[PDB]
Amino acid sequence: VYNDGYDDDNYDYIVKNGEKWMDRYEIDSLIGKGSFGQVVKAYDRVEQEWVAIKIIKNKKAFLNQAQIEVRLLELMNKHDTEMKYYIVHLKRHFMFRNHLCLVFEMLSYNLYDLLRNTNFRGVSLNLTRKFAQQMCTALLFLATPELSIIHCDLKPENILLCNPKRSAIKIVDFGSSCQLGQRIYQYIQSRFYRSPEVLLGMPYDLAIDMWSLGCILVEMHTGEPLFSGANEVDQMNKIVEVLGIPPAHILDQAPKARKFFEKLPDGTWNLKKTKDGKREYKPPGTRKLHNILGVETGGPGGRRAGESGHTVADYLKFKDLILRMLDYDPKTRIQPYYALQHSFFK
Ligand SMILES: O=c1oc2cc(O)ccc2c2oc3cc(O)ccc3c12
Repeated sequence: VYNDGYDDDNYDYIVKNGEKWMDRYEIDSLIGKGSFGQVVKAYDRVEQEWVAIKIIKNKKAFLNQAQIEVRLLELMNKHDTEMKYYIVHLKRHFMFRNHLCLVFEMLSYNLYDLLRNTNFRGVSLNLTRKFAQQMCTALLFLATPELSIIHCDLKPENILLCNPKRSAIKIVDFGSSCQLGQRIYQYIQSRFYRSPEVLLGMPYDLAIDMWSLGCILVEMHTGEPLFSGANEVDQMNKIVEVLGIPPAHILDQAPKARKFFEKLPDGTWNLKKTKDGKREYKPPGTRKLHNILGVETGGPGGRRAGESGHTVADYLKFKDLILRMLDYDPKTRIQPYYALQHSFFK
């Protein structure tokens, strides 16, 4: 017996379809489970609409992190009001039977489900452009000085379609987010979307979300993760395959530089060599983004020959924006305001 019979043995509320809360919410179904707790679909009888309710684990560490999430969401909707910056809206939060509950607007499926529905052929570059433009606008809103919110977990699963037919999207799940002045975790971002500065144990800021976005946008058009590392060493090596060795002025400040790279006696950094006799990674910078996108060969799978918005010129603009987003240097990596001025969006 936990929490008078309402919790399982892992601090999760035992969800029962049809249960009514506070004469208002009718719990309909489980829609997701995570380390923070659970997310259920529920009908809000008072407002006559569906909602998604995040039920935080009945346990202090998860309660405290979600209390930060609530504060960040409340800060955001104090600066948004009209919900025009593609951020999920917190409708309400409350305690119910020793669980912090976060009520969000109901949304459609996430960008990974969309990819799986294309059987990982990817979506068109035109739809990728629309998603990119809305995400850069969302990041510009996060970069508002009073906010300065780092999401820290941008990935296709955390971007939801508003309606299954429309192209409008929203960023969800600020459960790991922090303001720039209040960073507290070091092992952050899901691995495929993790920035070099996080991999390198360096201090991080809002530029790490732009790195995730660049990775996300390529995957949305190709159907496959750009950097699908199985662990931290593999992830950096897949990054290096495409982008080359990071600038020396970065690695010379990098607490974990020697987890991946070696300094040669003459100051120039190289990769740590793979173990005798196993196939090497492709040499640094030789897995060209140019060929991943299929810039000159009809895009991914050669499927886009003659398609509008997929000319070589369009692919070259997209490639350029991606490389600006995948800059190793978080000071020079393109910023939301300037990504919005990029010719990819013209
Ligand atoms: O915040 C979230 O975190 C999650 C974490 C998971 O592991 C799975 C699903 C969710 C999830 O689905 C939603 C649907 C909405 O309409 C709004 C918010 C969310 C939301």
